[PDB]
Amino acid sequence: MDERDALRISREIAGEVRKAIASMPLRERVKDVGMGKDGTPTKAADRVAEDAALEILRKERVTVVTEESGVLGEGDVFVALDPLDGTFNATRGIPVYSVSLCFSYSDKLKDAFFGYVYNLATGDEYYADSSGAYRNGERIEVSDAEELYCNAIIYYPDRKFPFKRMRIFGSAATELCFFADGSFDCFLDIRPGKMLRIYDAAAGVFIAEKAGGKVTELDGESLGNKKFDMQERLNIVAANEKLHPKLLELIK
Amino acid sequence: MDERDALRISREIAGEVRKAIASMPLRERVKDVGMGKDGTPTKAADRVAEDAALEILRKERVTVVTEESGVLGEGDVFVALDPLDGTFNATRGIPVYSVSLCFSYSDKLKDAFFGYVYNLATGDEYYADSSGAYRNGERIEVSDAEELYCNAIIYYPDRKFPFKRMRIFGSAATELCFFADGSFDCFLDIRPGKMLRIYDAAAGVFIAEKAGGKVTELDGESLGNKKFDMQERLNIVAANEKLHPKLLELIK
Ligand SMILES: N[C@@H](CCC(=O)O)C(=O)O
Ligand SMILES: N[C@@H](CCC(=O)O)C(=O)O
Ligand SMILES: N[C@@H](CCC(=O)O)C(=O)O
Ligand SMILES: N[C@@H](CCC(=O)O)C(=O)O
Ligand SMILES: N[C@@H](CCC(=O)O)C(=O)O
Ligand SMILES: N[C@@H](CCC(=O)O)C(=O)O
Ligand SMILES: N[C@@H](CCC(=O)O)C(=O)O
Ligand SMILES: N[C@@H](CCC(=O)O)C(=O)O
Ligand SMILES: [Mg+2]
Ligand SMILES: [Mg+2]
Ligand SMILES: [Mg+2]
Ligand SMILES: [Mg+2]
Repeated sequence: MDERDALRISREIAGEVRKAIASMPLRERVKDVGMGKDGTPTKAADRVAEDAALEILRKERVTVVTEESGVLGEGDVFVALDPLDGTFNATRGIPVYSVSLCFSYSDKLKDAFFGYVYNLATGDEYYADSSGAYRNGERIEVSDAEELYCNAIIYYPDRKFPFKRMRIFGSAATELCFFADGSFDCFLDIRPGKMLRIYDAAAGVFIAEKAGGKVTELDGESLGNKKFDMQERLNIVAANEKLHPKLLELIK
Repeated sequence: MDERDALRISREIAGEVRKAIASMPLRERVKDVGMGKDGTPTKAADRVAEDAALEILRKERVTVVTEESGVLGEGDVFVALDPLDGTFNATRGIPVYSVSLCFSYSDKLKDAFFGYVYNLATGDEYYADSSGAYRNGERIEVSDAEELYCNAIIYYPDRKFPFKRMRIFGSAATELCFFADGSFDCFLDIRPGKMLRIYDAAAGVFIAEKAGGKVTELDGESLGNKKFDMQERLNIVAANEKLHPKLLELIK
């Protein structure tokens, strides 16, 4: 499988997940239907999105790591799949939720070759491959803001901060793309518990890096050894290379 | 003018503003075109939204208080208008931005008779009149959550808080409606500077109250005497009756 295959597969998944979610009324979406392998409830919306995505991925030689059903398959290409990132928004009809896919040539983030995030409510498509990062077919890149007085997505502000704006939209995959395309100057997830899972973050991280972003753990450490399994957890500090070290200093 | 008139006028305005914004590419939207009477830049998106709204409002016997052009007209019905609440989102193609209208029989919030917030990106329509609060023609009411461990919209978290989720979408008018319909359990704007202006908040406040919400200033004081002018500023604490006093204690 190469990056062109992955783009084709991701688009087919986006089309099916979008159709499955769009037809589901909110009351239906909101219902709990089971306990996910991640340890949080699976909503009906999560289940139909995942079934639609897995029906396509099952035909490929992959090992899938996905929120509700866990680790499936034995293939050599690993796929971190979030079939519905921003479930809370989706169940409320708040239009910021996405299907997220990151393809890697091993079970580690450093071997990623493709990242894809599709906003299921707006139809915005973000992806990245060896040729760069894209939003709806157009090349994107992170902003060049150098000052802490900037536009930040941050989980969570717990002290007085110097940002021009702080936002929290409820969908890390999409928000990492908001950072990738320069809509926001940085993305931080500095929650002490380390809450992000590999499938929440992997595609956005890859897309943001291809867009020129520096993206690391809390202390500036590489994300390369983050594993595609259910146990993996991440904090994230993401910004252009000039702003990034100022952020690291700020959160100390 | 009564609440039936206000609904008709608001829908006509929503239709025109929506069409004006939808046809405007993001690069165009993001351009500064002037200094607003509120003291912040008017974006091209703000100007076309306002021109479209004012063209309809000029035919009514109203005094309009609006962000970009300030106080206009001499009519006895006061209208707090935000042509485009969530301009930052609109210029980035983030689908949470609205036109907001609150009609009052005096220049004070306590005399409001109609509130209307229309999401310009999704077409969601919220309004409230003497018959209650509505989302897309269906009656709504605030949630019944009693615990601080709840889903909160908050400007801004600056300390450790006990919430289940914290969100900040960048559109107070819309977010107050997210609270009105029970999507979130509370809405707080506790920024020390007191940043909200009357046209940002008035419609969402009115809609949230008609939906059963208790909505007050920072110390529990009534919002009834808030003025429809450019100088007015607001902090907001909004929740159902049971949760509201716990929030007041929490932020002390
Ligand atoms: N296949 C998806 C999206 C693909 C694309 O963004 O071109 C759809 O038709 O909804
Ligand atoms: N995304 C919202 C509606 C907004 C839209 O699709 O334009 C929903 O949950 O359906
Ligand atoms: N805007 C998407 C559809 C999104 C949805 O229906 O939820 C498209 O072009 O197909
Ligand atoms: N003109 C706006 C843009 C906001 C921004 O890009 O941070 C301002 O700077 O207030
Ligand atoms: N605001 C009206 C119609 C406006 C429009 O369709 O653009 C409504 O939602 O019923
Ligand atoms: N809000 C995005 C698109 C979202 C949607 O179409 O639902 C925009 O400004 O155009
Ligand atoms: N979907 C909305 C339009 C949203 C937009 O044009 O931004 C409607 O019913 O007209
Ligand atoms: N089952 C979800 C629902 C979200 C909510 O109501 O806060 C949870 O408790 O996490
Ligand atoms: Mg789950
Ligand atoms: Mg998910
Ligand atoms: Mg302005
Ligand atoms: Mg405005």
